[PDB]
Amino acid sequence: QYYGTGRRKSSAARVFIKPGNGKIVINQRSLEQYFGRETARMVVRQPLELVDMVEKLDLYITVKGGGISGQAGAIRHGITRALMEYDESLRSELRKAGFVTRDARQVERKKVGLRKARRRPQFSKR
Amino acid sequence: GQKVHPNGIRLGIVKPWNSTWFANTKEFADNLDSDFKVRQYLTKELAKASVSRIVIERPAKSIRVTIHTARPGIVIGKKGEDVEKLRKVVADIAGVPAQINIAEVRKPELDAKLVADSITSQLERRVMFRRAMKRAVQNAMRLGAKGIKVEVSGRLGGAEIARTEWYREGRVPLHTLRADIDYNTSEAHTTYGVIGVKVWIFKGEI
Amino acid sequence: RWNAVLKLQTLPRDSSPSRQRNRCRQTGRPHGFLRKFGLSRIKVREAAMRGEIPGLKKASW
Amino acid sequence: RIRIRLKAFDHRLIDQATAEIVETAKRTGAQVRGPIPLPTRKERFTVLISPHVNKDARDQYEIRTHLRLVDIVEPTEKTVDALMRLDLAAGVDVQI
RNA sequence: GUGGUUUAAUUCGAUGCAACGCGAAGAACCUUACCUGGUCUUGACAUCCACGGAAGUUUUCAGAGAUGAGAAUGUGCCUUCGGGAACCGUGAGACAGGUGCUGCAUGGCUGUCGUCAGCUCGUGUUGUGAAAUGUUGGGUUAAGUCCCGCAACGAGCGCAACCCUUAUCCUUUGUUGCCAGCGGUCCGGCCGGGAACUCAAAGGAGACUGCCAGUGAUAACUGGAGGAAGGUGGGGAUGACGUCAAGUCAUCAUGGCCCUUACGACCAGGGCUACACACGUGCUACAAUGGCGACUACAAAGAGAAGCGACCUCGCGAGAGCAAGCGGACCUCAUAAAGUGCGUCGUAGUCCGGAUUGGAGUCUGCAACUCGACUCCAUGAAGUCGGAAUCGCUAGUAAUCGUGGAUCAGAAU
Repeated sequence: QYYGTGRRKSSAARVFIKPGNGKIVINQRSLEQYFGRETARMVVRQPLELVDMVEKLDLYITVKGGGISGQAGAIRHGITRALMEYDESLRSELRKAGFVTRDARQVERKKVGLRKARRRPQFSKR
Repeated sequence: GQKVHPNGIRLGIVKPWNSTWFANTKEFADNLDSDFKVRQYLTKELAKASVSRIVIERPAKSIRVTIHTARPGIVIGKKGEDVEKLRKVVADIAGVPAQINIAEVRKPELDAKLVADSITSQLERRVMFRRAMKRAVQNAMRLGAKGIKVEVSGRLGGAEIARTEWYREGRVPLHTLRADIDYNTSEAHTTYGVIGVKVWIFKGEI
Repeated sequence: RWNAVLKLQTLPRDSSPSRQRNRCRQTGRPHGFLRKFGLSRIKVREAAMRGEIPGLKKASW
Repeated sequence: RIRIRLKAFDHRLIDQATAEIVETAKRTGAQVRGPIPLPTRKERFTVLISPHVNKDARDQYEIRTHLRLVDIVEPTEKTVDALMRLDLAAGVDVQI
């Protein structure tokens, strides 16, 4: 068995990789069940495709906090890093995609003086 | 343009508050108004004494009030007569039985709040400020310190056009939020007009 | 009014002394009065701002 | 086995009281499970800094309600005598 | 909101950018500073003196109110019984007050060109002098950033650095967390139980062009590996010598000037939301990658004492009556919306769009006929996307959707 923390935005998804059929369990619920009708759901298992696993691995996931979208990215990271433990050599190929990198973007307070907290209000054709 | 109040900009760091007491959502207003009303008299009746500061602490129904003066003798009065007068007259302001203290200040030259008064006092009279500042800055510099700076605006020397005398020694980093620079500000009534007196005393980095 | 303010009459009708109510002293409103001052919610405010009410002060935030 | 949760608005007056509660119980009784922070529920306000225009300002404010645990086990007669008698902090609400 | 027009008054200031939801972070009386009419006083506010009753409470008569008249409980307190402290009321004296004018007389604070990037000093040297040199020149940089050269050598304000929030990790700690692990389970962490994980809090660790290749005199630039993040990683506070004689004397303080039966005070009653038009700033629009009904799945940050209001009952509903719990990361505001599953609607001014108007009702408030918001029924317009110009932006950002909060009894699109 192997483990992966995985984090994105405001969500944590522990990934416990285990050799098996290829079914994953998200909070005691099937992958499709939890992520029901959310095209993005697919990206969650992307890291497993690169190194070609899934049909060889069975995963047990535990996610909490944030939203389904964020959880999807969190579980992804957890899977990528978990794959590393199984075989470090996977890094050389799994890293090129950037799956080992955690998206640091965080919904920052929409500061004022600007409309986007970052983006400032320009001026008319002076 | 102005520069962030040195004292107010370093309150989070080396620079305690004038009044420290527990929270109180509904009493915060009254207590403060009381702390301000007590300062009112301590800022006048305690003038001739070099009132550097007036710390304030408040238990349930009490207050300490520690007036730091350069010459506590004038505050205490003849064999301790004035202090009795104060505590009483102050009680009239707020029934709450208040305490009182008279912690002296070792060498006023290090106290900014006082350096300002000494400078304005001479100006109120009528003396070449260029000398006042030059001396004042030298005094605090003489008594030690690592830096000092004095500034007087208004119509210096009774001149028609307003000016701003400078002068300073050592280091007075207002940006270095750590320097712990004791600030001050003393007004100055005059026949020709008002004039502000600002003095900075940098003592130790930490 | 002058007729409703029968409260002024110390001796209540057939009803026991409990009949005696309140009524404001200024406006004479029975709706919302303040026992301590004997004034209604509307008069206590007007009297407050005027400062005619001793010891009373507006709470601040 | 007595747990003492100390909560208050000011962060300092708590460290003072909480520390005292420990030090005093450190002698007569056990060494205490040690004073700890615990989760602090925060209440923040976002009002306009400047009264006019500068709509794009409104600073942030916050009023925190800190907590503590301490928790003193193996209480002796003197272990409590050192508590009931001395009590300074006023902005601190004790819960034994 | 404003101009104009208007009015008994519809207070005043602000005006190209740096006037126009502008001071008013909230005008129903109050606030207001306006108008008609009735009416007063040491007086709405400050200090003090002399003086016969004097603290204080509750009623009556008259009245539109104000006001006037009048009647009844009755003093502790410092000292002996007289004096006497206090506040209070009348009579009398000495006096206050003014958002009334001038911010080109001003302090303070703030806006602006500007976060724009440079601006200067001490001493030396050159010139009769105003000044120059140093801040010029070559390379380089986002930058007087840095390097090299040079009578210049150093220094100050600025830059950078010093603090906080956010991104990865660790240590300390856990009544939040979770069978992650085991046991029980009304299978709700719920319980036992344990701190791993998330989280909470504090401290600490961490990038510095160091390593590799190319170019270069150097600085440095370009590519690359390692790496959670890299070349100031990302967001705050902070705004130089000075400018416009910028704004405010209605925040406050202040020099001069000006009024003190009245440019003071009280009360009753009237407007600012008056229109043939003109302008600025905004809002709501036209669908089926849509609207509607039922069912159903996830959020964060916030608020609550007479207040948030579960639950029950009455009403189509607003709401009303009753009423539990919390004082609150354990009770409530809450339902999150879009989303998902199922069903319904056909291109016509239409189940598009909601103006306007009629009727009924709820709620706040002393009291909503010019001046309310909201609910239900009925009515249901213009509009089928727009003539000349012109405005907003480079990433979780645009665009789009919904939610909580400050001010606050209540017009925030």
